[PDB]
Amino acid sequence: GYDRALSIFSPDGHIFQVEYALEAVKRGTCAVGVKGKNCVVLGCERRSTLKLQDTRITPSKVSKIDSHVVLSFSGLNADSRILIEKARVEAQSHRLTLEDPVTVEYLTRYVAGVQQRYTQSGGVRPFGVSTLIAGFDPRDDEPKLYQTEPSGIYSSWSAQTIGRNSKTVREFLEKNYDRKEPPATVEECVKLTVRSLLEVVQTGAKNIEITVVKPDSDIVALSSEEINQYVTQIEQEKQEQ
Amino acid sequence: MDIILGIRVQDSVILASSKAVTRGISVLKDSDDKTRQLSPHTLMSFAGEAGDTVQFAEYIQANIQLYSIREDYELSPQAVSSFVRQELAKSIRSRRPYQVNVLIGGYDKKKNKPELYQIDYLGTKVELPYGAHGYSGFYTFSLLDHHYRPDMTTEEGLDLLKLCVQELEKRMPMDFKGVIVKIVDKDGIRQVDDFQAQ
Amino acid sequence: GSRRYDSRTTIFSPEGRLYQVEYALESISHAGTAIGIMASDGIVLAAERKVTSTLLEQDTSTEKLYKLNDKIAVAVAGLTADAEILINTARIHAQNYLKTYNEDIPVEILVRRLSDIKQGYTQHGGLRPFGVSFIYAGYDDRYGYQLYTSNPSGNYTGWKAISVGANTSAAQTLLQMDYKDDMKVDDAIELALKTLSKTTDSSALTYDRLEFATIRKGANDGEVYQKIFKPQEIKDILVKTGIT
Amino acid sequence: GTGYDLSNSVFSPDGRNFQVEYAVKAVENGTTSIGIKCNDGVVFAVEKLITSKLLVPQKNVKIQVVDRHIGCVYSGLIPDGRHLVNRGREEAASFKKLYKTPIPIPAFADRLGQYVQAHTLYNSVRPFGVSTIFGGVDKNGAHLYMLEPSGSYWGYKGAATGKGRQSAKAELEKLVDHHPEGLSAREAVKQAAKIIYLAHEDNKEKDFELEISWCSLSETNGLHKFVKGDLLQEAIDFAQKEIN
Amino acid sequence: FRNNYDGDTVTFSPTGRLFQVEYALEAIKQGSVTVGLRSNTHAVLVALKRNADELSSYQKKIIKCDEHMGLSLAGLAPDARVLSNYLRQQCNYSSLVFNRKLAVERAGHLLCDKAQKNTQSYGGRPYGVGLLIIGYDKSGAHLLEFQPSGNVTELYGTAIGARSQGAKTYLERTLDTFIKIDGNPDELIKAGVEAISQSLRDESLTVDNLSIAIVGKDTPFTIYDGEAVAKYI
Amino acid sequence: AGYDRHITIFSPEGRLYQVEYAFKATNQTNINSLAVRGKDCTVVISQKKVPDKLLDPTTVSYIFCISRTIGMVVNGPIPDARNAALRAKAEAAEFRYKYGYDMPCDVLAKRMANLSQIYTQRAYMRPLGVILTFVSVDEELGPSIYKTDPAGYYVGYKATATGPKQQEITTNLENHFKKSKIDHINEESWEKVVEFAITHMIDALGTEFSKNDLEVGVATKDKFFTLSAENIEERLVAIAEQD
Amino acid sequence: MTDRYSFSLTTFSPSGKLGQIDYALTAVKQGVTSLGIKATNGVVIATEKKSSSPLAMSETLSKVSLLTPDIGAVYSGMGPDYRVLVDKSRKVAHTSYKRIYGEYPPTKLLVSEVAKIMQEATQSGGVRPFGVSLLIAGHDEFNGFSLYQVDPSGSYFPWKATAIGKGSVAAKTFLEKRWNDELELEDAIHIALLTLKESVEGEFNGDTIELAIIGDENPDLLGYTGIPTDKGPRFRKLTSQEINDRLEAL
Amino acid sequence: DRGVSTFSPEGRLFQVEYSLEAIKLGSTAIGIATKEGVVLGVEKRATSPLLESDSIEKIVEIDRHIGCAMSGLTADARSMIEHARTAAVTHNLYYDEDINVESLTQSVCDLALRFGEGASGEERLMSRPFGVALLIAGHDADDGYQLFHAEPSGTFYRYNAKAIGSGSEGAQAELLNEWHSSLTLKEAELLVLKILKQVMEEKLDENNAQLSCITKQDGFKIYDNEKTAELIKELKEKEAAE
Amino acid sequence: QFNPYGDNGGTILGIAGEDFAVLAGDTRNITDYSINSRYEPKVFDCGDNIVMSANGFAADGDALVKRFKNSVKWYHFDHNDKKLSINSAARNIQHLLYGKRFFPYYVHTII
Ligand SMILES: [Mg+2]
Ligand SMILES: [Mg+2]
Ligand SMILES: [Mg+2]
Ligand SMILES: [Mg+2]
Repeated sequence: GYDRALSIFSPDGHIFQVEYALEAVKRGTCAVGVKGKNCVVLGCERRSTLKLQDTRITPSKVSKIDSHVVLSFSGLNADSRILIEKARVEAQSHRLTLEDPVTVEYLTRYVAGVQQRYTQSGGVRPFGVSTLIAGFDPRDDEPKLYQTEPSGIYSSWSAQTIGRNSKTVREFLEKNYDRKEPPATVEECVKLTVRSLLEVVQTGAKNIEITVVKPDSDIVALSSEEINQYVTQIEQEKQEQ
Repeated sequence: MDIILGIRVQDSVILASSKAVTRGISVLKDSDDKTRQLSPHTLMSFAGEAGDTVQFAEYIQANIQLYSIREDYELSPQAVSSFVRQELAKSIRSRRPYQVNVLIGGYDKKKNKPELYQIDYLGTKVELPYGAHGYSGFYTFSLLDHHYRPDMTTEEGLDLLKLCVQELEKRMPMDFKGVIVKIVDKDGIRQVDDFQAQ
Repeated sequence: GSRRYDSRTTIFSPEGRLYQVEYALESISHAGTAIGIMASDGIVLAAERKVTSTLLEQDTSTEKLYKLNDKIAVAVAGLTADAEILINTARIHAQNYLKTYNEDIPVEILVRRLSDIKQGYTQHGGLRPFGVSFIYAGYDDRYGYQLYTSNPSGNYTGWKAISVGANTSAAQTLLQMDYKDDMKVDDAIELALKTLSKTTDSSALTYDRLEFATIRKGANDGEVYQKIFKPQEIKDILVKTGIT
Repeated sequence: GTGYDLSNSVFSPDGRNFQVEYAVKAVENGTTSIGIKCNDGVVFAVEKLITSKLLVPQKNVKIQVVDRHIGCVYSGLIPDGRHLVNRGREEAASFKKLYKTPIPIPAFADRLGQYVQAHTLYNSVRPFGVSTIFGGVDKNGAHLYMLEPSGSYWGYKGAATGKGRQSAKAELEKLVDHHPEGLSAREAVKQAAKIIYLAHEDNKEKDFELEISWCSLSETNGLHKFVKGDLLQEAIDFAQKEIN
Repeated sequence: FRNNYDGDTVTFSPTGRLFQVEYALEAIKQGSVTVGLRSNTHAVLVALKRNADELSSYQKKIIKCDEHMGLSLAGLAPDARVLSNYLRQQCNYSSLVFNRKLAVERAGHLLCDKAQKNTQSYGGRPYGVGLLIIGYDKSGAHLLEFQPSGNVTELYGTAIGARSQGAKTYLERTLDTFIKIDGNPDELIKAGVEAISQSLRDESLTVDNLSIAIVGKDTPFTIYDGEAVAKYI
Repeated sequence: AGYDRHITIFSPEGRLYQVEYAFKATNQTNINSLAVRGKDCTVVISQKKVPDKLLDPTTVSYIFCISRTIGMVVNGPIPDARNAALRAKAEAAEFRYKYGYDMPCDVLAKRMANLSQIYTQRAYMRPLGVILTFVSVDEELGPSIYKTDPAGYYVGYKATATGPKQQEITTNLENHFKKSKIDHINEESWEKVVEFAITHMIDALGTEFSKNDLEVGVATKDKFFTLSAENIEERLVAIAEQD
Repeated sequence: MTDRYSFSLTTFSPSGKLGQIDYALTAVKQGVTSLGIKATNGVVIATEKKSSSPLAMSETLSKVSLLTPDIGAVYSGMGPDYRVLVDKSRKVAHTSYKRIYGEYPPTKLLVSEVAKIMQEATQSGGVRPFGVSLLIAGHDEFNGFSLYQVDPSGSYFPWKATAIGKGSVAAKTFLEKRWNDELELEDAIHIALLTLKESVEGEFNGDTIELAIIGDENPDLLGYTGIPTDKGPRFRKLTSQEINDRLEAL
Repeated sequence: DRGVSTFSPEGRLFQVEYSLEAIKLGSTAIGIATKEGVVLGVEKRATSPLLESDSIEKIVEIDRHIGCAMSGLTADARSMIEHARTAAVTHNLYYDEDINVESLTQSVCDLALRFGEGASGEERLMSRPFGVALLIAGHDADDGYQLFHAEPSGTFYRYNAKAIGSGSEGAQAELLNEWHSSLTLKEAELLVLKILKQVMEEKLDENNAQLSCITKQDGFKIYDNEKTAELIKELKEKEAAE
Repeated sequence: QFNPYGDNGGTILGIAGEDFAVLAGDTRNITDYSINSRYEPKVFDCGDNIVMSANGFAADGDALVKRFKNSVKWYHFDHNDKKLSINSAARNIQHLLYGKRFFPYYVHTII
């Protein structure tokens, strides 16, 4: 019944609702993604306003879409669930009608499509979410990483971050990421990821989470102690000169 | 009709499924796999009306795959068949029902017990030691009544199946071109590829 | 025509906030406090009935503690009438699930579904958000005892202990201060009441001003149990915890 | 604090609906048109402002027939009155289909009445920018009506509306005094041409074209017909002769 | 006043005016000129086509509705597409159902009624285009002028668009000459290019610039552009 | 913004201005009307005012026939009155069809009042600016007066009056019913109760009437009808040979 | 046409207030006093029949309504809003309950249904909230006697006794003084009458007062006999006379 | 706050004029039409060195004989292409022939003014105009090589050359001077690469600009990096030459 | 019971020459054993140099002829007065026909 046109042009040619959507992302907790030679690694920060949290059950930021693709995000947590759910459904539908799981670019093009539509359909407001989509196309070993924003726009990245203080972590990555030779290890790619968050987190003993995707649906997340070992070896190394 | 058989031993569930695809006067294929893996530890076989048979199986498959990804969790076999039964029970009062009888064999990880569920196209579910759909039953049930022990091994269970398949190859008017057998146990789903000469 | 009178409930602020959700959250801050604390052997829900008379029927009353199925219950803060609308649909989703799967709905699935309904009103339809916050207390055989919060935004999170409504700042620091992980349930009962004693705006904290419930498990049974406390029992538990 | 005149269905503090009052303005601004009820029929005349030599004479017809027996003439926003007659034709056919008998003029009047009134009920529509003079001969007499943008309509002995509305009513009132006897079909045609000529005094700077129609039990069989040729020229001349 | 009463077409001003409609009429004035004129045997449409750059097409202003009827547009071109498309359907409907060629007088009534619907309902907008409709039906030559307000008038000749006031005065003077051009197409078009010339501060009307269409007695509606209009410049 | 004055929502003091203004519109005709109950009938009187000499006086009425038994008089503008009259006739017809017995006066009133209450609450509908007085001789309740307003309010009256001079007439009758101590007019023939009403309308308003200044509707067992000028002329003649 | 108002007309103001609910409650505040008191063997609802003219017949307008043969309602606020709330309450008692279980709903559940109906006027597109507060009095086999208040917010609470409308603050004080858990029904009627005299300006008798009880079954209002397990309605609205008897020995 | 399809007193639609503003902020796109093919060139404009500059698709295939370039809010173009590709493929199905470019363009532009409610029209579901202009280039047997400029205004123009985006007013004045009816394909490929180099902020390498053409023989082709790389190499030489 | 289909007889012939084409048909319309008309042409000119016959049930025949003729008209309107080539027309008709796949036009048709 309700179809009022919420996302509209203003005289400077701007669509204020989509720009305000981006502002919501800007205040979302920071997410980063970097790709290696044989892996993509996704990092997120955790908030510490209140931390009497049950981390067993609380929704984590890195979500599986199919068994070979993941999705992290920055912005409104509620809105993210409406994309993750839709994208998971579209993944199964693709496997059903095509007899092959989604390519990472396809799954991305799809999410972006959804985000865009919410910016020119009556009665609905844009998603206050930006995403990083990572994984491996079926039967491929060449890693993929994509970014979408509320406007419906998307593209791939060697590495990228979104959310609060993402200028700082992107800055770090534009300096410290060499495309001539990307991180060759799982380990040396995870290290490059922790390093970039440490420019924003301030002690990520339990305020940093990391997920490692590999070819052929090989996805595992690290626990505190495993990540703690990285934080340790990074600041001890940085100490001396 | 097609042959769909299932037997729940002690460590696992064994599913035998005829290989033939007959349309009218010709056998169009003798290597047909009348099965779908629904999750790592749950397997479904199916026989029935032409198109419906696969279209339903694949549909159920996608729906459990979706559930697994949404919950990062594999449903219990008991829950999968309950879902399947509802789908069929819904289907019967629709404009055009799915005419598909299925067997659902799974290994439950909580209870550490194998389970075999038989559901016909009407939505009639029951849990059994052994089951069959269509005419298969009329031959095999009596033979299984005799030779079945609840504490049989996967090896003994396969011996007992070999005896059912022989009885059917003897008395069934139709050449169902042998079977494809699959085992469901705690370590997942595997196929006994050598049932032609074993 | 109509455009003149539209509050546009589902729009972003220049700061990327949702006015209506924030003012709804502001609304909730005035509502009586609810607390949930999860121990190893059970969960506690405690809540403050905001405004009472001596003529208010204490027994046949429910305004903060509601049952959803046999294993899940909720503490409410905010608009009671809105909460019941959401509570009923929740009770139904739990039953659809049982019908489909022949198993009791896992707490998270219930919480997500309910929160997804909330997020809806945030993003389309141009209706006002539900002015309600929920503490969910549940048990399922996947994650054992679980505690969850949701608010008008559509966001849910999991907790070891939490509070919603008035004075959550005061309450949240007090809980963070005295909570240990290997708490037994009778410790958690005691802590919940203390925190409420310390945040109230009333003279003191009498039994008529409280709603109290526990999800336990009679140790010689092997199955879960929900106990909503009758007005008399809350007066008993107030004495032992040392606030007569 | 005001703003009472922006939406269509809003009552002002003194009880008025300003949009309908503004609608009337567009009517008064329009070309002048009249109706005369005689002793067995009805006459309808309208002024037609010739802006230019380019307008084709005889061609831009303003009077509309509804069914076979009803004539309509309207002053104001021409496309509105066209739309109103469209609804009037639908209403007349629907009535005939069910009841066989062609629609009575009182019956018909209310059909327009109800529909026009219904456009002063909601802000999502605007009122009609026309006043309509209509009538015909039914199973018991001739009937003449006029309908305001408000939805108001009454039976008239004579009716007038538009730019020349005030001088016309004066001429009309005269006739009602001289002949309380009647006034024939053939006479009122000439008398309408006069009253249009006298009312053209207001739109004097532009040249005009007269258009007459009638529905008479004796002269047209109780069917609506345009006044043409010899009888038209004879009434134009009667008007010219009596303008001096 | 003005300011407060122009947010949509559902609102009257205290004067009694529909401002959204009058702003629609302003799109016409802002649009490129076009001229229409008929004798007793033919009816002509002449149009000055407008380009963006000097590297762009001259956007076409004349549309065919049926074999016996067509129109010229001045204003919002997509709206003239919406309305001609509707008019095509009505012409087409008449041939198919009644085996009858739609009367030109009636096409007017149809357009008016369609335009009017947009001027009374919320969330709508008036049509932002003026139209000149020519046709030869069962009662001879016809020319119609259509306004976004719903006002359709039958004239011998007229013009709409930018500077159209010059052409309109010319025709008012030439009336008695052109009304009698019965049986010569070529001479009636000559008098239509001459008429459109009273509306030019711009420049010479060239081959890519001019657009002429004709219908009548023994001629189905056809459009001329290019060397087709060479002999007329 | 002071928009709480344009649609039917609550003002901070808890009032609905649009409802309040709709009452203003009822008086805009400047027609006074009253209703009284006989021994076995009910009569309504209304001022008939024909300002324009060009009007056909026979078409100028604010008294409506709803059914064979129900009559309705309206204080308020004519277009909203006819809007209300039509609904009422439709509602009354349908009652009979569905339920197999004539729609009772009070029930029609309750329904019409329920429709009004809706325009009070649903924002897109404006109230109808009219006050509706229903009359009949009910087969179950006896002779009946029932009145509704833009508020959604409705009640039954012993007698009632409405219009700009509602109050003069109301007090006039208030007095009569105390001296007479009964809550109706003790008279068998309706012609005498029609007179009684015309009389107390003169005495309250302080004006004289000709047959063309009044409008009269009468309800009896099984019929509701309106008097012509000649039927009133008989009534005006009768009053004048005694008072 | 069409309800083009498909958006809420009740929204949250920066302070967290729901404007339209607040203003609805204000309209209730101006409403004529009504009250309800619960005894050990019955409940009583009472209100003042404020007559808008001495020419009106106050019987033709009941402020106290039967909802089910075991449940009665009374209100303070806007009459018309109450009237259509009574029709909807009656209907939902059949559609949502009687036509399902062959018995009438218990008091709480029906109350809850009305509460739902009000809640929706607080959220649905294009409506204002209901301008009334309801007092609902009922009996049912398994819960016994009960009294409930329903606010324009859709919020409901159970009471031992309370009043709403005008002098409610005075009355709630008056009622706290006089209530105990040992009251017989006749005693609560007596208290109800006294509490209502405080708020009543003009005449105070069985013509200007409306009073109803939820007592035991009246096997004599049933209308039939022969079915021994139908004793009839527990709701009885007292007569003009019955009220005066308790006043002549007040 | 007025309606969306309100008219300004000047006699133009508010939302359609503001969308045109959104377009000026967009990447530069240039189309040049010869009698040997049509050339499409765009500015990639990666917002960071970390962005993989070839995941930027501002030139898309519609059919084997129609491709387009976009400029503005480029997510808005996704559904315009989906409809265009469909229109073409559909037309082929019904008629066993290639859709006319002028017809494909007309079809795309019909979509553009559908931003209403269904009230007083038909059904017009979509809240705001598109924030993107299109350059539609192709070939058909009736009119040979064609270049069309598609707007959110519903109107579309045919051009010998056209530029849209941030450099649009400067780049156009340049095309005005260079363009003549006898231009070869290679001459147009260079001209596109020249004018992009000028209006772009960045130094034009084969990474922040993309080239494509549609000829009747080989259809619509995107130029891969190596081939574009060697055409820049050749422009530098020919510009240093004089 | 109402049978929506009838048979009007007739016979049509179409021969494609090396640079020409002919499509012929008899002028006889018939029901059962009665004659209806001795001159009722069923081979039609549709412009763009395409001739067509839809023989069989005469009501469905005229309906199809009429619908395709209108396809021609609307092709010009939609595609800048392009000629509808014979192969295009054929495909167009396949779609007109299959459109009624579950209530067929009871006609063998030749262009
Ligand atoms: Mg008048
Ligand atoms: Mg209202
Ligand atoms: Mg309204
Ligand atoms: Mg072709």
